[PDB]
Amino acid sequence: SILTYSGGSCLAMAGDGCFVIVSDNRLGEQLKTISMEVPKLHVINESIVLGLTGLRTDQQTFSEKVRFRNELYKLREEREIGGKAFAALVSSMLYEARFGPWFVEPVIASIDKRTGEVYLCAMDLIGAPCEPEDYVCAGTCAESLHGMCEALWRPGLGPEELFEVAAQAMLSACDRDSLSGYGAVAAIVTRDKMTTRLINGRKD
Amino acid sequence: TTTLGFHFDGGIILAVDSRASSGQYISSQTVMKVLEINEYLLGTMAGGAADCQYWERVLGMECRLWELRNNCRISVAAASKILANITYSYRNYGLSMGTMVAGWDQFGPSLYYVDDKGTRVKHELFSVGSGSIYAYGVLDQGYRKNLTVEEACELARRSIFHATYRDGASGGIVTVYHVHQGGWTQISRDDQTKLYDRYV
Amino acid sequence: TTIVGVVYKEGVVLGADTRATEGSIVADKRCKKIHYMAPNIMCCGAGTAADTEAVTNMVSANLALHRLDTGKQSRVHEALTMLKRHLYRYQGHVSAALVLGGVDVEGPFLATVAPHGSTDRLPFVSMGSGSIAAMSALETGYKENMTLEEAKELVASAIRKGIFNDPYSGTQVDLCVITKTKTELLIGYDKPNERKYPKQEIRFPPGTTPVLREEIRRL
Amino acid sequence: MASGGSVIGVKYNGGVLLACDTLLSYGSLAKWPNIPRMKLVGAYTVMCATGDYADFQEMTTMIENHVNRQQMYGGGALTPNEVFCYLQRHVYHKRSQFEPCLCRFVVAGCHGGEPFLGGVDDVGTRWTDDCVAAGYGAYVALPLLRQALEKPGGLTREEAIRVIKDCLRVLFYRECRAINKFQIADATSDMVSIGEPFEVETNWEYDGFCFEKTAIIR
Amino acid sequence: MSETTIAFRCNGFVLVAAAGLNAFYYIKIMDTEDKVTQLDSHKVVACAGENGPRVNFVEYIKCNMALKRMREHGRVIRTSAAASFMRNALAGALRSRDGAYLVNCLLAGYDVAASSDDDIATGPHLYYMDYLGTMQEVPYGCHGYGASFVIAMLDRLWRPDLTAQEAVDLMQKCCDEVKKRVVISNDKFICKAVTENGVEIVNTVS
Amino acid sequence: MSETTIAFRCNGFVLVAAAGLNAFYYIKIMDTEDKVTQLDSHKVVACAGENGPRVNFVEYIKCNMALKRMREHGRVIRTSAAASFMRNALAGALRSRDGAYLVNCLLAGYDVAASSDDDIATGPHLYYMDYLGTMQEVPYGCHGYGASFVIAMLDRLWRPDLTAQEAVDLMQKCCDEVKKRVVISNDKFICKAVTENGVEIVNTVS
Amino acid sequence: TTIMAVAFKGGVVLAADSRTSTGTYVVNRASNKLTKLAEKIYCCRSGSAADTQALAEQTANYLESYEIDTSKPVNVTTAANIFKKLCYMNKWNISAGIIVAGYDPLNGGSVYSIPSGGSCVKLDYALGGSGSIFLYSFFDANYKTGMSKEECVCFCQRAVAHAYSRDGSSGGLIRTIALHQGEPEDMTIPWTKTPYCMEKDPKYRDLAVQNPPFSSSAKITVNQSRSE
Amino acid sequence: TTIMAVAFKGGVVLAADSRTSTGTYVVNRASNKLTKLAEKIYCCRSGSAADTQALAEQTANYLESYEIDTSKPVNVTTAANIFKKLCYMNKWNISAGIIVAGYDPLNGGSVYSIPSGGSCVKLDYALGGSGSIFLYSFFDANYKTGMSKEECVCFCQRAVAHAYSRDGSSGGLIRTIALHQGEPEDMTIPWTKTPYCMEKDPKYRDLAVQNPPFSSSAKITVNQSRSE
Amino acid sequence: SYDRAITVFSPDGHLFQVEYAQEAVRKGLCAVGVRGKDSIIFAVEKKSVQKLQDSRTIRKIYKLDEHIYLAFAGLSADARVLVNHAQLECQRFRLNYEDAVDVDLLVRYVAKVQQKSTQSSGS
Amino acid sequence: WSPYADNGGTIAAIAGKNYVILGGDTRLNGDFCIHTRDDRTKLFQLTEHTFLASTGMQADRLQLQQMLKYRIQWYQYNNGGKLPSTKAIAKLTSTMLYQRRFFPYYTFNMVVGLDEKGAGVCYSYDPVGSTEPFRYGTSGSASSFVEPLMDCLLTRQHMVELSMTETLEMLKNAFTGAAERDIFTGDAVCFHIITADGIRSELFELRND
Repeated sequence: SILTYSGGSCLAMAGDGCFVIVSDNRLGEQLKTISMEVPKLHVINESIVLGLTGLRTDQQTFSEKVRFRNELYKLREEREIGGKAFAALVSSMLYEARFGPWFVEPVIASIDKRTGEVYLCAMDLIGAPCEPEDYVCAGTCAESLHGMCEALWRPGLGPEELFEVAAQAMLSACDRDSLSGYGAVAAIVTRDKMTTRLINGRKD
Repeated sequence: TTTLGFHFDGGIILAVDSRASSGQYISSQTVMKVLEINEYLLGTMAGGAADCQYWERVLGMECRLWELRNNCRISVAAASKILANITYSYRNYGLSMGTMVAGWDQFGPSLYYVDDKGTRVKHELFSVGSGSIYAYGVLDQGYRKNLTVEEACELARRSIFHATYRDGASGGIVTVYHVHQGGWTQISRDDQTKLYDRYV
Repeated sequence: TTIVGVVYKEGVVLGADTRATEGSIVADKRCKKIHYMAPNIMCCGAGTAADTEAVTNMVSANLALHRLDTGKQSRVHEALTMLKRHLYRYQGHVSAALVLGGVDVEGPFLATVAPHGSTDRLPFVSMGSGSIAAMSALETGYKENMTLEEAKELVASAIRKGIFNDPYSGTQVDLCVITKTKTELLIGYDKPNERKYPKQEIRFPPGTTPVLREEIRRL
Repeated sequence: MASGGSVIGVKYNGGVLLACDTLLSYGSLAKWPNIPRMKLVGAYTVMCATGDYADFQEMTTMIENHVNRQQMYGGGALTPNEVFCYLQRHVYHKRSQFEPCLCRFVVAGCHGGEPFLGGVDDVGTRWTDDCVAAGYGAYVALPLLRQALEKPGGLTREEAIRVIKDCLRVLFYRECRAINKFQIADATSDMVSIGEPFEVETNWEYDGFCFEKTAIIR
Repeated sequence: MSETTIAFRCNGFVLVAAAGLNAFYYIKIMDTEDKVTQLDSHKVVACAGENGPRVNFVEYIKCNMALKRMREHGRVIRTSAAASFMRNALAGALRSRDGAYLVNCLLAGYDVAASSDDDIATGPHLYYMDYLGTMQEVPYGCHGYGASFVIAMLDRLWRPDLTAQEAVDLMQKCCDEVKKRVVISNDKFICKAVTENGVEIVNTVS
Repeated sequence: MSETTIAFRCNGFVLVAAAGLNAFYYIKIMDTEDKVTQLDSHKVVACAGENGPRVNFVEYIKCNMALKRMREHGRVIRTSAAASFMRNALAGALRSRDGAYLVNCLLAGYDVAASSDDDIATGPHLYYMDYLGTMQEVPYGCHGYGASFVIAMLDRLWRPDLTAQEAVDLMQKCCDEVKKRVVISNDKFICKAVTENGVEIVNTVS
Repeated sequence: TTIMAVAFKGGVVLAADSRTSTGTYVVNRASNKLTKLAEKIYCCRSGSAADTQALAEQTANYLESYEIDTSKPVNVTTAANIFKKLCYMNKWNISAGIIVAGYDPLNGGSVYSIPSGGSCVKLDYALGGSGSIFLYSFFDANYKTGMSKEECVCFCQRAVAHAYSRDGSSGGLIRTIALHQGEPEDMTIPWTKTPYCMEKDPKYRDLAVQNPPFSSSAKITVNQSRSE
Repeated sequence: TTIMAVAFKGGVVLAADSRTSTGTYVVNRASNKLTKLAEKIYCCRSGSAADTQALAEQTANYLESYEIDTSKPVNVTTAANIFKKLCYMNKWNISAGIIVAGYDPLNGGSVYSIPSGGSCVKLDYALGGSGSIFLYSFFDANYKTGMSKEECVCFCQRAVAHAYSRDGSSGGLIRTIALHQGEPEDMTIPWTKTPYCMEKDPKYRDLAVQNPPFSSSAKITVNQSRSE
Repeated sequence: SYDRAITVFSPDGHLFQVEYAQEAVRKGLCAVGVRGKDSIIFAVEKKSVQKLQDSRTIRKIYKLDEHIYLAFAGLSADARVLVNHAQLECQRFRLNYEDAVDVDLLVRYVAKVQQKSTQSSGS
Repeated sequence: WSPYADNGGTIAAIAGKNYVILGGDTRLNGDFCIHTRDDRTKLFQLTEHTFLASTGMQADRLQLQQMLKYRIQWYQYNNGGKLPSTKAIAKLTSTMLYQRRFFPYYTFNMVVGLDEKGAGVCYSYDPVGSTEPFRYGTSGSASSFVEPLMDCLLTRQHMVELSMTETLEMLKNAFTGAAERDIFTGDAVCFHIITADGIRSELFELRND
């Protein structure tokens, strides 16, 4: 499969006026490992983080299109885009390419700066949104991420407990996956601050 | 999978990893990929796990009957032959195997490679499996005949380690065995992540 | 998916289950499958979610211009027709399947639209993977000039057949009720699968995960 | 390739009902509308199947003969549970030779005041339960019988008949290769009996089915 | 993967090397094709793959860079921009009618301050690319069947502070390992170095 | 055809040579496998192809010849009978269940009078064979991808009256041409000579 | 599907079953396969419902335009030709078998068959759909020219019912419409008043003797009804 | 092929067309598809002629042996079971649809259908071959129980003729045979005395108006017969 | 096919077929073996010197492999069969195990061929 | 027509110093349907200390269970009435699966039991019989999420002894989460706790949808 060629996984969870998003650091060509220092997270503005997985040429190209449109948005509109409009926009671009797709699967995580309400979205490769309240994930160890989060996640959590949940998840899931791994990077976002952490993991 | 072996002045080293990977999902990190056939011969296992374990167990049953019938230990030449002839006869039946056989009989250390088609080759240095293409890189720089036992165990450990670091389907614990005149000896097991910190 | 619709004496009831799946895993337990088309027309969707979303949105936008232009209320037939033209053009590549229901000056209207572009106006319909199970509740239980309450009980029972017998459908019933004068969404009308064993809480004391490196940024 | 459609069955307090229609098809052709598809096997047991009628005939012959011979040569009367077990072994064996029995069986019976009902599919899968079905029965009927059995303390004979008929009516409405003509067998008091064919009442007269409302072009 | 290429970056240079071989099926046509193409005064690219995609591709890069330098008074473009340009063209071709360039590249540059106003971090950069448009900065990288052997040696022996002489020895050993273990014959390597003073051929590496 | 073999017959000998290489896909496992197998005191066979068919095949020839020599008081079999035996087995396997031996062979013998009663023409004979069971006496012959290059050189340079020294030079040049022009690496050759006094390795030919 | 049209003196009758199916499962049991093209021209649709709905809609759009221009009622042959051309231009992309029939003052009642491939044939009756292959012999044996409107409605209802009793892919209601110089007359017959089914036909009442009891005689009598 | 058998009180009638074809071309126009299995048991063969000739020959060989052993005439059910088993054991290797019918003193006239796949069904009438799908409705509409021998021969002849007039793969003679307590009666009707064909049926005499002349009116009248 | 039981016990634990086989050995010409330090010597008696017998006489000491000889006494034709089986066995072993068969191994193969002929119906 | 069907569902086991706990769900799935919510064929007892647990195709697990049940009866008859230990049955089972190399059982199996020292063990197999002895194991539809969770809670490799009760609660939690997310796993779980004393069993409800 083509969505698994390059490797990688991403996960985002919500808490109470916070989220965490994590990605692994591996880039590959099927089983051959090219780099161990490629995190898949992109910061859009103070409020929005983008995760992309799938084929790396299309992650690289589709994030450059997102960046381009965002810059023009900011000059026309003289403001930052909100999490929900950014996701609707992303969706529109994936579906523009409905009969010849970008092989990416995005994970968007955001927070309304005013109301402190957290918006999560994940998309299939033609832009169908899946917007639950607990978590989202994508990439080569998404099956194994589901059950980690169903058993560790709980409503209400604050930044530091949400960070442990979300790091134990990513590590235990990457460790049963041959195409994602080499530890992780996590962004933790509140209305007030954005913390980043590089987490240690296995060297296989 | 990664396995290597080579022959030097003090005997033979075998080293392996312990991961079993469908291709995406990792089923185990604790496979024992060296097979103690008996107490003077070792196999290694690469390719299909069920195939290698059934046929080396069969091999071990023939090495034992030989020794009941003849009152003496079978040679490494003949052991590898029994196994090459089984693989040869199954050539058309889809087995998947890449084995080393190693022993120290009366003519000294012998290392063979034997595969699912019936190949059987004797030589002084081999590496088998998906990560072989990285192990040979490190192993060809460091290998020579007059290594000490400690230097040779380090060379093999560092070689498997470098394969686990770069190959998706190799990983886990690195195990090194030494085949000497007296039989064989498991020398070490070290998790490859703990080795990362030793070598950085 | 299990979507259902019925006509009753003064309007339409649409129903849906709420599980969305990727593969054989539940991605979202409480997804919303009943979509706005106009003040007096809603749509439930099955098929490929992206396609069902794109076409409904598009026709809902085009119906809105048409109401600003005409200054009249949207007709259910107009929606049905814009839907079918679009799906016909794409030869089922756009694989949306829809139950459409509304009420306009000519009374209640309920129809299905398949992905190749065929339509069928009928007094009761089902679609999606649990369509068969659902449809067996509807044929035993529909009658003419049902009251609102009977209609709601029939739609919910039809969705629950899907929920418990089709593996791709699950969680709860959402209804939508449409009448000459209002549209009323009813998320979680029926929740037949609540928790039993309250979850074991598993805790990680902060500082459980080893961090190599940290950076902070004040907003 | 005479083939039978749906079969359904349900347990009630005191016994079990099996039902099907009397039709063999060939593809879309309704070829024989007057075939009795249910077969009595021994003293306590009755079977039916969806699928290839030739494979059903062959398999029930083989079974009925084992059962009758065993009884006649001093080895007693096989029970539903035993018949069922033997069936599943033979289905499985044939699958294992790549010469399958292309049928799906439903088996019913009553021995020791305990009613049996179970299913066997063409690769050898078997299960017992309070309601079993084959064909479009599994998609159309089971949701109704299962809803019916939710009531606590189980079903009376009459409530089991009513719900069997509602399922029949839906099959007749939504299953292409069917007809409005059905039989019911009833296992109870350690014996099976097969009823005469009957028909169910259907509805066709809703206002939403009229010509003007279903017209594609006004 | 019949043509191995190799590159690594050290504190004050990049070494690049590529196998000379040009083949027609099993026949060796020649073993001295230079595949390490200079793009500008402080850039090279080693491409792997067929003559035709490979030449057409690097000629298109060269001409577009040359056109960017006169429409800009001869100002040297940064290595990271040349890589971004290369990447967009590999990616574009991949969704085009005529289809992808089947070339795999290693781009090596040394960035040097345009003017005094220029705040640029001055030094060597290496970029791995693939025919799909994957692109990644790296401290070393390779393509072709010899790639795995060399990558592991370099994981084992490469450090950032190698002197120019040690890094030639290491480049030499990586070429020998390719010869020893790859069945396709990569018998002769051409190796160039990219430094603050520009591109220069390394003669002792064969 | 990854393994080239070569042979030619001159007035009082046959030279045979075969490439040492054993490979697993693109990886060189070793380059010193002797593939020129001695069958008896005045016979050799160079086989080309996979280890497994190749070993099983020549072991079966050896054992059946050995069994023919004790059921006959150690009398040496003629080269043309060994070839006829080899041919019948290649041909037989080709119509068998398990299918053909995928080996290509060159059989070289020097025939020497059994007794005084024996009228046999005494000298060297070479036979080409293929995995199908084709068999043909020849003054020189080859198998593998290097075969065409060498066949033409020998059409150009081979004569019957070469001295042992000239024929080693010619064998050496044929091995160099294979190295120069075949992309698969046949880097090391083992070469043996079959004479009136028996089989002997030729060390200067590498 | 089973569709048909029949000419009588002064008009036509069109008839159809009411079933839409996915092969094995009925998705609509009350379709309307008699589609209006102009006041007195209808078609009977068979094949893909998506295709024949789109071509009928398109044919109707063209004829309404033409009638406004001309200011006259449109003749059947015009309907038939417009449709035919649509069916011919798209022959590789659709599955459609059509019958156009109608009344017009110039040529009276007329019937055109337009089968797959897009030919167009002008007949006294036409059959179509999967269920048609059961009615050729029916019509050969039982149909007559000279029938009145009432004979022809009744005959069509009885043909459809014969077809749909044996065709797995037809069933449900029987709809008809009669077109002539007067007002269009439509009729729908529910399955419970069908003039023929095998379920009610007395020669299929008694069951085949497939399941005789274990007996001491080769004589065959009755199906075993109760356990021994 | 069109084959059929019908029970009457006291006996059966078997009927068949006479054509053997390669698809498009008739290789034999006078086959005999009514094959004898014992004095009063016959079968009607459809499908591969090679297969059904070999299975009938084999079934006949077995029954003659059995009748010598038993010393009794053989019952129809025995013929039917022997054949059925041959048709079931070889189902993947043949193309055969068979009807066995016969008279015997114990059970009178009986008819078994043995279609492809090797089932065996005991009926009051059976249809088979490609031409069968045109006769279901015929029989549903026109067949009755209680018919005498003479009514049943005549009815069979008329059914076969209806079938073969519409089935490209049937045609030629109509052969029948009547089996009862008396002597076997065979009959062959030539195509020139067939009780039905479309060539002689008056509702198909006048030709469809596909080729009207170039005219100044949309009115349709007659086919153009002569150049202008 | 002939399957009679030939070698059977009789009333005191005697297998007569085996005894009479050993009688046949006692009538056969004498053979001797003698093991030195590093040489084995096989010596056999030949029938009787004749003018007519061929000077190049047939050998009654057979080679089984490059390093193993056999001499016998008894029915010379039976022995030729036995020597055949043993030559096959040595070559079979090279083919299955690459190494050359040990004498002690080859002896157990032969001895078991003799034992089986004392228990195999038909023979 | 394939000879293969996957009837779905999940099993899981955990060992500790003198007990093993074994769980399997009770749904039997068809094609887009459910045959029943109360199948108990996934777990099969072989001796009083040894269980077989299987997922995949149910008809295959029923055959394998019978072939094992008669090899085990034969061992007893040939061995003086004794039962083979858990280690022996596990080796027996591997041997037997390999032997259908060429037309394999579509089964993911576990042999679970006490060892000779009284401690739990679990052998997970592939379809042709490669295995090892481990402290925990899982297989089937939900196994790719149950397994990292058990890796996490029992080994704790990315962090800084349990009772029978704590272990039974962990498994109960793991099946509850599996049923929420895996659409082929549900209804109930049958749990057997194996100690030297004997075998305790306990049903446990799960989501019905």
